[PDB]
Amino acid sequence: GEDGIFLVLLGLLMALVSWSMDYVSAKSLQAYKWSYAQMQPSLPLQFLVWVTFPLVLILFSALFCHLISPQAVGSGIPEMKTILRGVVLKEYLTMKAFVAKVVALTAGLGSGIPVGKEGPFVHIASICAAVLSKFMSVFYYSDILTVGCAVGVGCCFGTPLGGVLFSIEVTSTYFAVRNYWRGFFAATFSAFVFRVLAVWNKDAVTITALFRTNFRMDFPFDLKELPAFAAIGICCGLLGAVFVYLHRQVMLGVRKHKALSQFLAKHRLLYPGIVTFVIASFTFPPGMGQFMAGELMPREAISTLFDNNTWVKHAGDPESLGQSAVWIHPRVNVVIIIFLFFVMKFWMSIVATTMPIPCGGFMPVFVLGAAFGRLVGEIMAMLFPDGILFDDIIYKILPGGYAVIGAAALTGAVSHTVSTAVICFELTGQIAHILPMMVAVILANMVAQSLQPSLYDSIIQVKKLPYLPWNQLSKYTIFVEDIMVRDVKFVSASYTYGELRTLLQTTTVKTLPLVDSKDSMILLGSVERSELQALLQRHLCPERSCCIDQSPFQLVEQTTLHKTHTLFSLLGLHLAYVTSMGKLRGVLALEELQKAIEG
Amino acid sequence: GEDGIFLVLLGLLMALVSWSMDYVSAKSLQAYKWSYAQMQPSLPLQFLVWVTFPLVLILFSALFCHLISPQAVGSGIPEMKTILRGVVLKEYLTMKAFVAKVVALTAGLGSGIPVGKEGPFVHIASICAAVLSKFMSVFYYSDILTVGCAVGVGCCFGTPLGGVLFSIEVTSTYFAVRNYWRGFFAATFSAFVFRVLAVWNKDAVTITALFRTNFRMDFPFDLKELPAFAAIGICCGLLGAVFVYLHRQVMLGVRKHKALSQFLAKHRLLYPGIVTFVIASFTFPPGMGQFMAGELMPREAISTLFDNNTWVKHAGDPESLGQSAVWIHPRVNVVIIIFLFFVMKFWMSIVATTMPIPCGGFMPVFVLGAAFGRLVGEIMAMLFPDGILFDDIIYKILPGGYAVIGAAALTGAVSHTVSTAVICFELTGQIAHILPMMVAVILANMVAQSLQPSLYDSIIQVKKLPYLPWNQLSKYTIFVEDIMVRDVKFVSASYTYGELRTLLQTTTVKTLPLVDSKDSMILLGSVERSELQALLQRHLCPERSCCIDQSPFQLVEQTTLHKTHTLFSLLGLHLAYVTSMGKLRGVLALEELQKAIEG
Repeated sequence: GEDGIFLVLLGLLMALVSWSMDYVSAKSLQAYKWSYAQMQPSLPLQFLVWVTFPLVLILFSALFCHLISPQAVGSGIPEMKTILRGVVLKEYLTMKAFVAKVVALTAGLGSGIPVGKEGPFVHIASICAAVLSKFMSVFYYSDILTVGCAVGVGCCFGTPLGGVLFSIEVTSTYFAVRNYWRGFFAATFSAFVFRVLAVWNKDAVTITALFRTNFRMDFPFDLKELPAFAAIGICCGLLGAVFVYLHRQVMLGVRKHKALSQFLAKHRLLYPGIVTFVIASFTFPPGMGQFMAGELMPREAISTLFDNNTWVKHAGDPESLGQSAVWIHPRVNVVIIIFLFFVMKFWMSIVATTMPIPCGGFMPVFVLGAAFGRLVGEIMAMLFPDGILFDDIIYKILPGGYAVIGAAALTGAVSHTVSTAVICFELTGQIAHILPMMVAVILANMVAQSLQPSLYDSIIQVKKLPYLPWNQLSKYTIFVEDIMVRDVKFVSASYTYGELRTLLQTTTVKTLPLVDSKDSMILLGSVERSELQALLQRHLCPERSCCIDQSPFQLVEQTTLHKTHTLFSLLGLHLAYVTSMGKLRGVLALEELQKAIEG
Repeated sequence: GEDGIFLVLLGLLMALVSWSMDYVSAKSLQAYKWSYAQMQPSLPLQFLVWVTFPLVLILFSALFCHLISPQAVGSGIPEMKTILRGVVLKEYLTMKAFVAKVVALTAGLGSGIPVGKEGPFVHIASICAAVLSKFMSVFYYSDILTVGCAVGVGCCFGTPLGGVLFSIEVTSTYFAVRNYWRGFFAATFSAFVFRVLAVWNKDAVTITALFRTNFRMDFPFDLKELPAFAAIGICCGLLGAVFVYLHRQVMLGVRKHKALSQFLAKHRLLYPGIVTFVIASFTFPPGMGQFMAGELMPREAISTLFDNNTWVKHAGDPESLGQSAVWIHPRVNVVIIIFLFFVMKFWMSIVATTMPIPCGGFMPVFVLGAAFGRLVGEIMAMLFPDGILFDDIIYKILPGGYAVIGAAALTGAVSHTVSTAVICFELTGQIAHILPMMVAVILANMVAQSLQPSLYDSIIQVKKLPYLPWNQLSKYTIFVEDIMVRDVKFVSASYTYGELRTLLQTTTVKTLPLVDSKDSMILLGSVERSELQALLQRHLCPERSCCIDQSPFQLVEQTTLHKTHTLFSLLGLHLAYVTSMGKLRGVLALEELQKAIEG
């Protein structure tokens, strides 16, 4: 209702910020290609501009990473999915980092270097959620986190129900359907504003999603190449697994040597730009885009992969097609150039997300999946040139559907979900290939689940962040006896005047255990300290409402750590007062469960 | 994995049963229309066959409702959403009722009377889930219920992600994402088999969903009729609310009078068939389908409503169109016939779901929504005959999109969800109108949420079933003091030989509280009775492993009933041992919370 009105201002602001950032990104990008073309074709000088614009934007982005942001480097979803699991970092929710991130992420987005988008966008979306929650409802924690995640991804791509599925499907154990309704209304209004604002200020005609991919939708697949879809499940998951593995292969290489550690403490600025430099050394179009089509910034690149005609048959013609004219070298077969494009983007993207940058883990993987898909689609077009017959209509296959289903499959495989297929068909604009892409997505997901861990789980493992995982293993003897803390603070109601002044002057924490007597030791309830301070001081001044809430839990003192973890998971709660016979004996905290489950 | 293999046999069987039932339904239906046409046009005799086939099939269905099924009359989802909230009815999960229902539901489906499909299909899906869970994993309760719900609706309509959203979005408070993954894999394989089996035995070409609705997808909406979409939100929700209200207006009329109660105990068979009779009295095409198009069985009827051309402009021509030729009376404007169709199906469908029949609450409502949508689409086509201009292309509007978005909207409004829009676009086959249908669905949902209760909540209210609801009301003084049961059974470990033989001969229940001493009164844990029986008897025979699990909960004796309800909700648990100082004092059961929250 009126919390819906809170949500509708949230989505309005979030869509204004997203349109702003990709608008300025696209304008900087067209200015880049524009001046690059229009100065002169000078093979020293076009090389000079091809180097000197992307490295200076990435240096600018990394400067904003360094100076203003003390902790927001490498931002994304896994730290906040650890936050909603409990490990709170309020200083990491600073508004000041917010503006410090986003424009650098615009510099990240405006670069021709492959970056993701969604991750730090989800982070700033949860930032705006928390700040507006501070600003409204004065004029529930993981609820605002969850809704911020939903609004962030649905405001990236205009994909509401993919937004809410990408919000639920990993970042929880249980989930309240209230927040489902909240985030679904939020995500649909954020998606709605993002597209109509386009048709307002700029040209957009009507409301296409982003990428109208005009397929024939008349005898689409058929069911003869369908086991080929089986291959594009399993193989993608295979290679996708390797991707995550190789990311660990460089993150350990990030922090294995004292030599580069010493030189990075010596000079932090040196590391990103230079390898940006060297991948630009393989990107320059009359250098290597003769074999790479290096004049493909990724958005229009993947729009060119969704071309609804066979490029091998159009390798037979010299026709000026659309942007797919970049996909012709006049001597080299185009399967080779697609293969080289795929493998070279593949090893560049891990290096791209390696550097100390706010990096989303979705977009270049999505590009790689589209690459592999149109690869196998074009070779199946070469494999069956004949097509089939139908009533006065010869129907040959077309590789655009293969491209979009593989671009679902492989990033779903890396990301360990199925909600990626949802935003995949929602950005493709037609839902012909819906059940085969769901099949292939789940095939790749179970292969990936079998082989290698998640992307973000490997990220928090390597970054060594406090987080409770589990792998369904309850062995013989795990008991909470080396763990509980026997330091107990205590308040009684039958404590009088001097004792209560002493409690003011000796204690500091936010809420306090109330018992009957310290000799009885039995925990009874809990009272906020500051309300007691209020009652004492605002009775002291006029000189010259006591409600008792109950402790919802109690820990039987031989509980196995799996079941203890399960208890805090299903309660969604932090701490444990460990008693026998009510008499308080120990205290178990969250970080000690992590230190326990180290083994 | 191999529980996935459990799931894949489940979905294979479920899709075989669904294809079987609608195959036989369609064959009986085409035989009905076939013999009806081909005997002769005799206005007494065609009236005779028009009566005598539907009432005899409905009598047959009601006979199967009566004799074999003792409790499965009026089956659907709200009893099982009460079961997964706790109120178990194992006798209502009888396999014998299963075959006793489905063929009568086939008789329900094969009738020309408007029935739903999904509800009892969900019920038999959860039946097959439970039975296969008994059969596999010898060769977790609400998990199998939830997955059965998902498989049931996704096996109805071939709509997997709509299946899992319709499984979650009402039938829970919290939800495990494990079951999300389970049911998503299950739902996609059930949807997958349903369509490929079509292309195997019968003709199907390739894999369309059901209803390819060929729209132009080129300048689709535009954003000038978009506030008209606002109307088709709110108005539908308005009228949809009235629908649920009028259902109560007849269900009380079901059980208000002792006269019809006496005559129904006198003769139960009389009630359904005769009103079937009288709505057939308004269905006969040269009687009233001259103004109704009564020769429209509902599936091809709604396919005819998704006609991508303006029937008012084709009221200008005498052209033999497709089945839409039934939409012409040569003297009466077709807006009038659509209006009369809508209002007459509207008051017939509540009477149709009234009778003691397994009735789904989705399909005729979906028909009514499509009716209202094409109504307003045709009058907007009459309102703007000109259309707009674009580059050498004059584009006029078309009412098929209005029909499909209203057919989302109104049944989403009745059903109190948003997942209905998902299965709506997934059966339409194109996703042009995706964000406006989401907007209109949520508009109608908040109007319906504002005005009138849910369909199924009104159903369980009137049928007076034990179920804990809540309406966010925690007043001044609600306390658990008139409620707890002070009858306590007790077991000690230091009880010896004669006492343990006495415990065998005096007690009966499945698991038992273990304490230290009955004088101490403190609850310590719980042990299964039958394992103790096993240890005693299978030690007694060789004459001539004692594990202690802990009680996870304890009730502070002044807990408010809202927070008690909240405790059992978030635990998902049944009972409460109510102690002070560990010493057991009372027992609180589930039905007493319902008897409490009566006020």
